[PDB]
Amino acid sequence: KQYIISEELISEGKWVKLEKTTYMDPTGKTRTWESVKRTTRKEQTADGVAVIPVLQRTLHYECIVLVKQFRPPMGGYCIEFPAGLIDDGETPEAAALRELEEETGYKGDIAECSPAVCMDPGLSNCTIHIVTVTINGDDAENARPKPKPGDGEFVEVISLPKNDLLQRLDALVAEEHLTVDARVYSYALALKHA
Amino acid sequence: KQYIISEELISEGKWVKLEKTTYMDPTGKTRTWESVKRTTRKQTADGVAVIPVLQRTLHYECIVLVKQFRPPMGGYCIEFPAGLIDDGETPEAAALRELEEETGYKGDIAECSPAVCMDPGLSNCTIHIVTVTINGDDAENARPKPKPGDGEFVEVISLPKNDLLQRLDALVAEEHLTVDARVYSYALALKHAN
Ligand SMILES: COC(=O)CNC(=O)c1cc(C)on1
Ligand SMILES: [Cl-]
Ligand SMILES: [Mg+2]
Ligand SMILES: [Mg+2]
Ligand SMILES: [Mg+2]
Ligand SMILES: [Mg+2]
Repeated sequence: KQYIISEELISEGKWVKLEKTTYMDPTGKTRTWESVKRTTRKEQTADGVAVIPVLQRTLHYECIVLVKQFRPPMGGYCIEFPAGLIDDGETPEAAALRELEEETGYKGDIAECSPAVCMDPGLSNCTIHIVTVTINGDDAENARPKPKPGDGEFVEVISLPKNDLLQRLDALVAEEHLTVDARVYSYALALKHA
Repeated sequence: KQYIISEELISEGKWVKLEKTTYMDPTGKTRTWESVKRTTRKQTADGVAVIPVLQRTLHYECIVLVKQFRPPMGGYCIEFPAGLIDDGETPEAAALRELEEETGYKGDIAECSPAVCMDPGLSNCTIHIVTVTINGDDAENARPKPKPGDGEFVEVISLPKNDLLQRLDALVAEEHLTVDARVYSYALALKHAN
């Protein structure tokens, strides 16, 4: 039934743009929408990756590695899966492992890689692959792991037990002013619901 | 350490604006960020997303999802029922309202998240994730009556909670839909809890 008729640019920045989107609704009537898109997407299967990093060590409970950063759009600190945009020509797996190492210092091993999934499809066209990665915390490579943040990147690492993730998140939100990411919360919820 | 210095409007639509955010990086250097906000927020958050757990005796527990044409995505997406919280509406009540409009189901609140961010590197958009149980054996949920508001066109897809990630992958493989990130994160955690 439904499909895009036209996409009129409204305002283009260096990083983001706003479009008036015109589409066919499923009655046969023309309608419009305001859409956001990034300016950076090239041939990549998605804008970005987020990494679900399962830190595994012998005689430790598995931990989920998370990162805390200032997020200008939010006016505040956010707790999120390690994540970044996919470079031109880069595979999602490579981007995941690169971003993981840059933001946390850990070197991971790929476990699985999602199809491109939508970040906020009522608002934007942005997509990521969600890449599950196991981190062998017994390997010396991951012993005293040093984040190699990029220019103007400043990230703290927070590793939380998978078996208590949601309470550990609720506890952190109760103790400082910060926002947990919706994907992080959803994953912690399902850990509880299973 | 980091904080917002100022916000310059770049472009304001009916529904969404684009701002240039000037912020202080932790080294003492001033830096800029392109940020998207909705124009609709008062509110604890912009919206709600409902995790609807359909419980029928002698049946697998299902998670109820909606498929909708998403203009920014230029395609159909599979998502948790969701909408914006009406000014003067609680997140809980928004959840039940939305769940009923989108799916026809009448649920009960199990729990409700703090405001969580949707894509904090791009937008300030936030939601409450609201876990609802649906008594599928109740007479009110026998033939669930979905109420599409103006310009909403919503298919309901219920999937077994214990195979959710495999079932979502099937739909993407077979049907060229995009799965929402929050839905995929929850589906992953269901598999990862084992
Ligand atoms: C040299 O300038 C920068 O790298 C600042 N980055 C952004 O403004 C930005 C906005 C969005 C979306 O993603 N990155
Ligand atoms: Cl439940
Ligand atoms: Mg990042
Ligand atoms: Mg990075
Ligand atoms: Mg909706
Ligand atoms: Mg609705």
